[PDB]
Amino acid sequence: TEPVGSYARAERPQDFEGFVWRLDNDGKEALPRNFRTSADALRAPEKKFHLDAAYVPSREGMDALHISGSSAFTPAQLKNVAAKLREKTAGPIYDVDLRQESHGYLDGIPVSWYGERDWANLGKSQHEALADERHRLHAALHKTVYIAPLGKHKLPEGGEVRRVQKVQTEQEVAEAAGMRYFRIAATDHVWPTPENIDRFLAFYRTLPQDAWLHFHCEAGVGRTTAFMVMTDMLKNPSVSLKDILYRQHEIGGFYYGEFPIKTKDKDSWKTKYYREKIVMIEQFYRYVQENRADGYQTPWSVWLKSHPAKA
Repeated sequence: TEPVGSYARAERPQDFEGFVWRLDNDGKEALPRNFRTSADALRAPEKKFHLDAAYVPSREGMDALHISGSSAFTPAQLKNVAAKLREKTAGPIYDVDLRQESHGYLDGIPVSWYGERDWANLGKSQHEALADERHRLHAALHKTVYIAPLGKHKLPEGGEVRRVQKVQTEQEVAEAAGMRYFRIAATDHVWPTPENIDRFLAFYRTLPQDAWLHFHCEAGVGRTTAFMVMTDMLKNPSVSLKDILYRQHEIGGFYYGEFPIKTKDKDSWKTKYYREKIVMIEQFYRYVQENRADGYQTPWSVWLKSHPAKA
């Protein structure tokens, strides 16, 4: 049995092998889905979270946060994102890729290698995960591929088949958009790992004071809000858990505080990861508070080890 913060280690990777090239985006809209900025207005909280619609959260720090989120995108969409952001900042803009799934671009069509629940790379090390990705992205060249969108049973639905003539890496699409690139291989519906967060902490500490971080995952909800929240915590350790949590939800992200977890029969397996996320995000706030003074010297992983959370 796993200790809270590590429930995912109990799953069997061999049971979620990639099987299809998922279409990550149709490139129909000029912008990717769920695009938002810390420079945006708060909106009423969504019902599903049962929050207090009359509580006005604090904005201390938001203006200097220089953070944003979004779903996967097409090469064109990335340029439109980079253009909206160049209107709000002048510093270096970072495309912060949070996907452990192997994704890239086939003929410019953004795709990811999809296994049930999106765990085709479950258990792999970041190095391994990126090794799988270079490899099958190269193997797609000059070959016939079936790429498609998932309907709802999360199984393919239409799509198209073509012979691949161009193959690209997310990093290369970013460099074409004028953005810098940084990858943190995080598994899809779970609390990021100690490895993931240690890696984000080290990169965060070397950032130019004026860097702008653009986070994105597959749909741009869970993993991206998780990192947007830790960057909020990390950079405004002064403001309360409540405000940060209400804050990141009211500009279009997920609510990471406790709420009543409701799932479809198909998704019952998600419940524990929703509860585990609630516990770890408060433990991370606790870590921000107890090392903020110190030199965030001690990495999250060494601290987590001697300050375990409880379920």
